[PDB]
Amino acid sequence: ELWYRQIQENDQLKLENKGLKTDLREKEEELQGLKDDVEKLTADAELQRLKNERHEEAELERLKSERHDHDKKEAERKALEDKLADKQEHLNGALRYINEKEAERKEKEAEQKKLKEEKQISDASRQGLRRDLDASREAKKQVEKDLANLTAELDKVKEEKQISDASRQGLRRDLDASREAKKQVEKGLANLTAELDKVKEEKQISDASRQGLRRDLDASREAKKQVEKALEEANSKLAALEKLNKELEESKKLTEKEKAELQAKLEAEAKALKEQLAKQAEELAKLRAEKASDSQTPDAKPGNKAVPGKGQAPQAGTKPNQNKAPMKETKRQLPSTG
Repeated sequence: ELWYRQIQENDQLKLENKGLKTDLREKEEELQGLKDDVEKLTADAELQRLKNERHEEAELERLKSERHDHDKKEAERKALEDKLADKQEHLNGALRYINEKEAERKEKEAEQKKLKEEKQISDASRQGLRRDLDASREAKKQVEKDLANLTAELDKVKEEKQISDASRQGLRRDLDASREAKKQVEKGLANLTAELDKVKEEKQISDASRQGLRRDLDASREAKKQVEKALEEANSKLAALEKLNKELEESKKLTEKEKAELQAKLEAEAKALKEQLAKQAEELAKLRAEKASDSQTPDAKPGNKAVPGKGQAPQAGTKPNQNKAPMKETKRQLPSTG
């Protein structure tokens, strides 16, 4: 924890760093205000690993400290991915975009280099940025928890893009019909924005406003959840079949027990509901989001037979069958109870 060449160099004034450009970055290199994985230099790949993640520690400071921090030349360590990862002969992706995110502000020309008077046509724009827009993207943001279950076991009948959709159109209906809550939160302010006639386009100061807080600010009520199906620990087990327990719950309320052939399901399927259970008490993998089974028997012995069942099974199990691998000496040899 030394410090040699001890001239008083530490904090200083006015800041704009540079590259030390051993490029593995494309652009926005090691500059730690716009940091080493804050965008698309070495090891901040798109598809959600920018400063969006819960750190900048994939903030790959190796771009300048390429051989001075960890000589992997950059990533595959502190930033758990490969560089920008961008450029090689697959020119087919990522759709760089521009959009009509236009809050229907005034229609303008440039015979003065366009210095028009946007006054409440622009107060409407800035109120749209509040109502037209806020609560319109959390209605769009079905992207980091619900992204798993927009379509559940259905034969990939695309619906994930049709319920969050009503919010990605929520900057058009918002921008012109919650821009009711602007084109009238903006003239109900004053008649300088042409407000329609009669004595009841005057309640609309707040009613076209409520159209906003019903179309844009409740866009967070309509769309976001409207595609909801569950990929929790994907087993409630005995409870989805609790109709077995009809013939065993009928044996305690009142006296019964006619033919006993039908009691070969109550405590018979429950027999397979310790392998099924010990799968439940373990994990998911019923619903899509990539699924099927690695644990419904390839690892169901734990609890069932009580031994690991992969990679040269240990000597436990009540029927062990191998003694060839690295391990912890297990049964004839002994750790604590086997």
